[PDB]
Amino acid sequence: DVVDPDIFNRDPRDHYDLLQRLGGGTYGEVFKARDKVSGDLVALKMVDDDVSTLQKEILILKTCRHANIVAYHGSYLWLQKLWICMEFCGAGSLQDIYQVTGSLSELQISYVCREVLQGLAYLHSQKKIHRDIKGANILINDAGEVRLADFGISAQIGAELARRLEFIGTPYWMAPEVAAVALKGGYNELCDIWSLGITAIELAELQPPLFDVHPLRVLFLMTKSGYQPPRLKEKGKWSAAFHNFIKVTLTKSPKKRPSATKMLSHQLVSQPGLNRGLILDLLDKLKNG
Amino acid sequence: VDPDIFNRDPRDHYDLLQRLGGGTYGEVFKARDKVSGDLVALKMVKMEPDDDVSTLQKEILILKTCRHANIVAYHGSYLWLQKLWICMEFCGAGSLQDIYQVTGSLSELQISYVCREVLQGLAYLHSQKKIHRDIKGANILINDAGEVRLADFGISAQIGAELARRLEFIGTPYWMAPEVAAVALKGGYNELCDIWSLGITAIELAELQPPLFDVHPLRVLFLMTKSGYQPPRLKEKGKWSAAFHNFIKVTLTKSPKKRPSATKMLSHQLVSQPGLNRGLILDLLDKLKNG
Ligand SMILES: Nc1ncnc2c1ncn2[C@@H]1O[C@H](COP(=O)(O)OP(=O)(O)NP(=O)(O)O)[C@@H](O)[C@H]1O
Ligand SMILES: Nc1ncnc2c1ncn2[C@@H]1O[C@H](COP(=O)(O)OP(=O)(O)NP(=O)(O)O)[C@@H](O)[C@H]1O
Ligand SMILES: [Mg+2]
Ligand SMILES: [Mg+2]
Ligand SMILES: [Mg+2]
Repeated sequence: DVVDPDIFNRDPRDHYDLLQRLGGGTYGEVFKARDKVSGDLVALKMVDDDVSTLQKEILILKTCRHANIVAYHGSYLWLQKLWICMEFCGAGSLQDIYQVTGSLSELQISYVCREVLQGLAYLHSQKKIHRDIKGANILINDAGEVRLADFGISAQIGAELARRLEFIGTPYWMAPEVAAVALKGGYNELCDIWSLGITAIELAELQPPLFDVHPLRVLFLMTKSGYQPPRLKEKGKWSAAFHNFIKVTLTKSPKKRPSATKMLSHQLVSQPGLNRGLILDLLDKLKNG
Repeated sequence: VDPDIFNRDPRDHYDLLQRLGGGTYGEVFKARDKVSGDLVALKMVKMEPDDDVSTLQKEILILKTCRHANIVAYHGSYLWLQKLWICMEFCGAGSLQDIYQVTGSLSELQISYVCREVLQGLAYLHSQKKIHRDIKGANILINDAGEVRLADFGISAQIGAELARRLEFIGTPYWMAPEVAAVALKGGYNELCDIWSLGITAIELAELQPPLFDVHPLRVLFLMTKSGYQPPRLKEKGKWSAAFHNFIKVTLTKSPKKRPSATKMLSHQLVSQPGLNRGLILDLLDKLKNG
């Protein structure tokens, strides 16, 4: 693969002024930027590995045109950096937000869950897996819209699915669980359903479950026999519908965990009363009081 | 790779004799130590430039840090003209596959002794948090004394190198589904895959073929993944005791959740039998040189 034809071979700063760092992890920064001619605001993401495999994130975002997935504007290849130009979501991520406003209301969490689920149903119908669903990767814009973002790890999934079936060993002596991994990989899209369940707890309690425990310990625990799916800490603050939502999304067995589409029929996210005003309230609270 | 690898021609230390095998990516030679006269096996591996060396490091290192009788012994390594040479213990009878392709199917007692010795090797490995991942008759070597040695940690090395490499870049785990977490730590299975392969190997030793060997490989992969695939059984019910039938049944437990560990299997009736010794394989080797 060579760099996608639609990518711009120029310096993004020829088109945009950089105003502020919006964050980004250890390896790449996201900038609030402004179009030098239009005056329109965008977000520029500046994303060893491989150029042709790193750009998979661009392809994913570019081929997504759904109201619950962050909108793609364009991409640049300049010197030692790949840039993604996307819609600027003014309130940033849900994590950015709740770190200021505190825990979300149940109705607000319900609304986020519904919108994430719609994004996930879209993605999964295209045989895409997000693989990194969490507060920090769900963005809110000024119109109170909920947008999935950060398809870096998703790009690793998509890259494997475009390629043929390659093997390590011989099947006849393989254990059935070795066979499954070798064939289908160790997981599928239903892993996003679990992550959403954890995200809902995160929005409710400002931390994912077991956050204070060493990561490697958590990883070892999750792989033990008899791992207990997480629950909401305070049982009284939340409705039975919410407890049930958490319960089924956090179904241990991938074969019995409900799909995004099935989850969209769950009572918690089909509540009459779920509306964008819930998010506009959050944005007001973020703004002032 | 190894920090004690010899960057020199192995032929400075050994005279090469016969070819003993080799899949598609190299060869194995019987060799003689020019100083001591002792006989070894030299496994040669081709190092092509798009093959990241991390795999080959892992293999030697797995072999280097194993001290157990039922694991083929490691002596040293040579890097010469982009060829990796692994010097190891010479097992003059070759592999169980090499042997049964001449002698024919093994007796139940002979299979029991092999299983015990492998389970001793596997128990040790899993106590080193290592997985062979390639247990099969071609990878079980027999020396002239009738003793059993696990070998060929090539696949183990590959999977191992991949995992250590991916571990570094797997981020925070708190939002991961257990199945995602399982993949992160270890490719989505555990050491109990070795017990399954041994069970298959016992059937292979009994019938000269693994189950479904007449079925196309990709189809077998497919069929095994499908919910409702039923574990194999020995073809003939009457050639084998109930202890053997149960050994197969219990090692070939589909769920990696209820499949017995190595050490648990060592207490199984079939391998805890008195009368299990290298004499049983010496019998097989006798059969190999006459009738
Ligand atoms: N389009 C956007 N509009 C507004 N804020 C954004 C936008 N994209 C990202 N951000 C913010 O900047 C962060 C960038 O994270 P992300 O897009 O996941 O890139 P990343 O390199 O993968 N960082 P990481 O979270 O470590 O994976 C997000 O968590 C938000 O806080
Ligand atoms: N130490 C040894 N002593 C005697 N014969 C050996 C020894 N090591 C290997 N052999 C023989 O040579 C073969 C070498 O193959 P092996 O080392 O198992 O894997 P490989 O051929 O290098 N790759 P693969 O195709 O996956 O088996 C064995 O099956 C034996 O027949
Ligand atoms: Mg992120
Ligand atoms: Mg990311
Ligand atoms: Mg082999």
